[PDB]
Amino acid sequence: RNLLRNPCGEEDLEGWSLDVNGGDGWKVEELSRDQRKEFPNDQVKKYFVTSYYTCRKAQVIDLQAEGYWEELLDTTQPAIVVKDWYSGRPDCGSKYQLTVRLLSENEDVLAEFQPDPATIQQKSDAKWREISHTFIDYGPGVRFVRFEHGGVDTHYWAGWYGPRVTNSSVWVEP
Amino acid sequence: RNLLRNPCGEEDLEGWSLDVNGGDGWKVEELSRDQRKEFPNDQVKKYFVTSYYTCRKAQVIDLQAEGYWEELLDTTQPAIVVKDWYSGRPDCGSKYQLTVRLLSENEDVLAEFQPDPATIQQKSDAKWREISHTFIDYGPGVRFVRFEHGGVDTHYWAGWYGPRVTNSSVWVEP
Repeated sequence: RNLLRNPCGEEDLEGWSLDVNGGDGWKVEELSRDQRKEFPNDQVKKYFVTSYYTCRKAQVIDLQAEGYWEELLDTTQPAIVVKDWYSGRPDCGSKYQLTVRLLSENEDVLAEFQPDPATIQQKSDAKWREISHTFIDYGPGVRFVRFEHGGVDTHYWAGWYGPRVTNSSVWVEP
Repeated sequence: RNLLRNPCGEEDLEGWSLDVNGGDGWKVEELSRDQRKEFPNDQVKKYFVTSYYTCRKAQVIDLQAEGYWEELLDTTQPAIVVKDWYSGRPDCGSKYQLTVRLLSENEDVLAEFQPDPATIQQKSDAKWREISHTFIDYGPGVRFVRFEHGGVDTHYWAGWYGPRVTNSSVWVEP
C-alpha cells in the first residue's frame, strides 16, 4: 500500500507540491510499450518529465492519517521503504537527486536518506533506474515522511538536463 | 564476488582495520543453529561482537587490484552493491552505524552512504537485520571503496551497547 499520492502522473500534477516553476516545471507523458517493460508491475503507464534542469517536487505523508498510530511507530518501528524510478532522456545527460526525511510532530529531521546526486550519462536511449532505501531502527517520534525529488537545484548551467521520474513509492512493512 | 575479506570472522580479525581499542574491541563467536536460519546462503556461521559500545572496524577495497579497470569504473559505472548484517543482544539497547564511501585515486569522497544511526531497542531476542545500498550513476574517478562499521563513537555513555555484525559484503554487478 503506497502512501504517496499520484505516483506516476495519472492525476496529472495533483497531490504534489511544486517548486518556484510551479506547473510550468513539469509534464506528464505516456510510457512507450517498450519502456513499460522496465517496471515491476504493468500498472506503470505514465511518467513525469522536468521542463527545466532544476525542477523538483515533493510530498509529505501523515502516517497517523494513514493508519500508523503513535504507538505502533514508537514501539514496533516497522520498516518504512521508499523507492523511486528516474531516467535521463535519449541523447544527453541528466542529473537527479532524491531526499527522503522522517519527521517528528514538530518537524525535526529524525532520519534522512539523501544520497549523492545521480549523474545519468548520455546514450541513444534512456533506461529507467530504481533507487531504494529502507528505514529501520529509526527510533521514537516518527510522524511524517517527506519525499522530495527532481533535478539538482544549482545556480550553474553546466550541460545537464533534468530527469524523468515515475513510480515513486513509500510504504510501511507489515 | 564479495570483495571484503573475512566478512564473518572465519579468519578471526584478520583483514579488518581496528580502531583505538585494537583486538580487545572485538570477539568472533559461532552462531547457534537457529541464528543461522536468519541468513540467506547457509554459509554464515560466525559473527563479530564489539567488546565496548564504540568499537568500529573498516576495510578499503582497491578496485583495480580486484580486476575492475579504469575505463569500466569511469565510463560504465557498474552498480557497486554493499550489504551488512547487524543486531543487538537479548534485553539491552544497542546502537550501530555503517559508513561506506566511494573514493578517488586521492581519497576524495566521491559518494557516501552514511545512514543515520540504528537504535536497536531492547528485546528478549536479537534478530539480525540486513542493511543494503546500491551505488549507480556515481560519476567518473572511483577507485577504492571504504567500508566501516560498528557502534556509535560518542564520548557519552547513555546505556546503549555496541552491536553484533556479520556477513558484510561489497560487490560489483556484472
